[PDB]
Amino acid sequence: GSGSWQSYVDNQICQHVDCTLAAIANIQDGSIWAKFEKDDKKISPKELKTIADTIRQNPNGFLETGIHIGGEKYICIQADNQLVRGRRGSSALCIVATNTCLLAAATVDGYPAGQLNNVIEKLGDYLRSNNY
Amino acid sequence: PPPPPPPPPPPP
Repeated sequence: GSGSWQSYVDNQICQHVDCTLAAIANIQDGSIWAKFEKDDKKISPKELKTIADTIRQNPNGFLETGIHIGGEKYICIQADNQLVRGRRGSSALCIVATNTCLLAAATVDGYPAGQLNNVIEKLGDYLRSNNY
Repeated sequence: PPPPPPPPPPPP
């Protein structure tokens, strides 16, 4: 109980990753808690509902369907209960699931994917360690 | 609606 989820998105993710898209949501509903959208991108609550339910119930599904966020399709490169990574051209996507939260961000074309992965996975590890 | 459940203090 300090600060807000928008601080996390605006400070912990967007200040360390050059993002087209970032979101934190409820892992159970998909209810969006904070977000960032660049230019003409938008995160449907339905995109996140399905993402949230797929990562928790059947993460292998992303390998079949791909990943749908910001109104665009990303190719899945790996998927499990806690971590899903994706590609769309020169843009990377990293999605993490904690005990209560879903984190997601995607990168401006050409931005290093390891840096996004590190930022999202380490923030997820911090939250998970706090039982969030 | 209510605020969502509050985040923990930011990481280092």
